[PDB]
Amino acid sequence: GHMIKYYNINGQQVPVENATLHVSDLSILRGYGIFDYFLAREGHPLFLDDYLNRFYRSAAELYLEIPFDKAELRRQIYALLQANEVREAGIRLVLTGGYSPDGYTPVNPNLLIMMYDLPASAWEFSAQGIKIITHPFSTGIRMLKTIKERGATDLIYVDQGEWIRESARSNFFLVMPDNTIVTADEKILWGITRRQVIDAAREAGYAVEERRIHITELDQAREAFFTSTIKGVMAIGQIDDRVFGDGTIGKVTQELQDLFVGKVKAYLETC
Amino acid sequence: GHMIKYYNINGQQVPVENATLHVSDLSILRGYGIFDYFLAREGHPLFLDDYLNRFYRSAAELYLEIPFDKAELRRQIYALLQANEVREAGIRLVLTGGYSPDGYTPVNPNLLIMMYDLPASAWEFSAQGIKIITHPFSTGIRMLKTIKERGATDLIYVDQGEWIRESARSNFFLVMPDNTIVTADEKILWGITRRQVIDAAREAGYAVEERRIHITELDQAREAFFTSTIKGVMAIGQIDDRVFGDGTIGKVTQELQDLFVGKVKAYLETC
Ligand SMILES: Cc1ncc(COP(=O)(O)O)c(/C=N/Nc2ccccc2)c1O
Ligand SMILES: Cc1ncc(COP(=O)(O)O)c(/C=N/Nc2ccccc2)c1O
Repeated sequence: GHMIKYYNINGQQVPVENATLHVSDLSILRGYGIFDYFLAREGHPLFLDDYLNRFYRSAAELYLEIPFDKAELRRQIYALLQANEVREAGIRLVLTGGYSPDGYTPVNPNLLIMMYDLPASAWEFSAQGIKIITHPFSTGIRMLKTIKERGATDLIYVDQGEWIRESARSNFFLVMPDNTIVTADEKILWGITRRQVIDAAREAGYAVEERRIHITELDQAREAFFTSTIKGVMAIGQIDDRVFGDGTIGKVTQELQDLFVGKVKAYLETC
Repeated sequence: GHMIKYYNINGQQVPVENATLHVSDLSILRGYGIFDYFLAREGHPLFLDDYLNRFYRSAAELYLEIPFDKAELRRQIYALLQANEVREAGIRLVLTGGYSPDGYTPVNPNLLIMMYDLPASAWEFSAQGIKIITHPFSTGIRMLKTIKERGATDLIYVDQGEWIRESARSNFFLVMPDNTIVTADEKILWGITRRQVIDAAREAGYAVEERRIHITELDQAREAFFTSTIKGVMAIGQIDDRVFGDGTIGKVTQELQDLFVGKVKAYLETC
């Protein structure tokens, strides 16, 4: 793996061993802050402008002012890849509520850029679908316990015992026997992987329905998968007691996995 | 005011100027953590055992292990009051998700004890009730904006357009014309001030109903008030367009304010 030498705090490259915040930061005291996370390959953060747009939208929703414009943040991110001498990386952006003279009032958010090594494994996909559970409904990390204990590696939620509700971590998709792709709607552009995969499905001539999913629809679907930054397209083989196909990646899920890699390749060709 | 010289990080008294966490702390990266906040007067944290019990319960709910038992944490808190040479103080306890070798897995929570000066003003109460709004339903600090903009200093929530829902920051009480005190129920002991004030009301021979409050009940109440650690008993003079009495503290709210001071005096007599 790779020694990461530097993070970035408020536009200054800081050796990892000195990368600290004073405990008056409102993320420490009150968990007030936003983040984004994205990959880089061949020295380029993937779909970067979409991630940065999401990051600036998240900040404005919390009334936190990012201390640099998008072009400047983009420069800092590329400057940090070059300083750490990595071509493949995970990049975390953090905007805290910042240092507050009174432990409550945001007065100046703190901006962190952190960097991680990816194993070659990060870019590979399993033919074996994962096993998840449904669950009525901090919440997300708390839930790791219940999850591992039940022999699942993730979950989706049911609402009023009726409606599938996505976790924070992933977008959830069904493929119906007629090859209709079904996924929850969005008010504004949140899922970056979700967007590239819906685009790839429609370009391939698949029907994509963006709508509420009823619990009964898990029993009608041929395939189930997640999208996320880290997973890309990840096949779900089992939901509670429901096996999808033989538990291995479905036909459309496999096609969308390959088309997503195509979207990442096409993105990198424009860099 | 008072120079605070020291905080406590993981059982070590640290000069405030050196009190920092490495950015791998999961409170910085993911807002994963708990806290408690309480006052001290005459060199004693108020109702300390109830606050510590709440703190240990909050931690166990997030599967975070506090590195010291209750007696040891209590010692650290008194040792910090003595090191800062303060008799009147605000004390914040923070337990973060801690430093994680992979930015996701809690591996060792970090414990912070921070200390603040109280103005003599912190112990005084206003005869003038505050002005709040109702509102359908991070959320809490985000809401300061809407609040100040509407000429309110706080809010309570309405659920399904039907039921009063308390904010995180305060417990909400009505006093009906027959002097029935009404407040939302609790599953386990959360509000410390709430508990002392309900105890004081019942000892005085008032009826206290712990139950769901319907929106229509704001129109039937003679008085409205908040309890919290910082506010003690705080009169609410106006909710949206509803003035309570002439906007000044009601009879029962004033009696409960005096009885709460009595509970604090009695507590300090046992120290
Ligand atoms: C540009 C690019 N080129 C090839 C592969 C596959 O190399 P091969 O076809 O020889 O195995 C990937 C995989 N991404 N996988 C991925 C991307 C984002 C998130 C998760 C997985 C890629 O991103
Ligand atoms: C022990 C004790 N003794 C007196 C006063 C009042 O002094 P006087 O009656 O002469 O004005 C207070 C006020 N607490 N107020 C308070 C306590 C907790 C939270 C908020 C307010 C007190 O806590």
